[PDB]
Amino acid sequence: FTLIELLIVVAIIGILAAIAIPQFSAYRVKAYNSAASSDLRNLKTALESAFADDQTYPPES
Repeated sequence: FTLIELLIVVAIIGILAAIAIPQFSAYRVKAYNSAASSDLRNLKTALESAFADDQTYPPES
């Protein structure tokens, strides 16, 4: 019933949200980009190792 309860609830949740939205938006972004980059790295380096691809190229081309 007191405005003190409302002030505290809006304060604590105000901090929780203000950090959560950017931190979590950029988290799902960096997870998309971590998995995306590592997909293009891990499968390509495996292809170059399995077929021994570097054999047909000069040192640091």
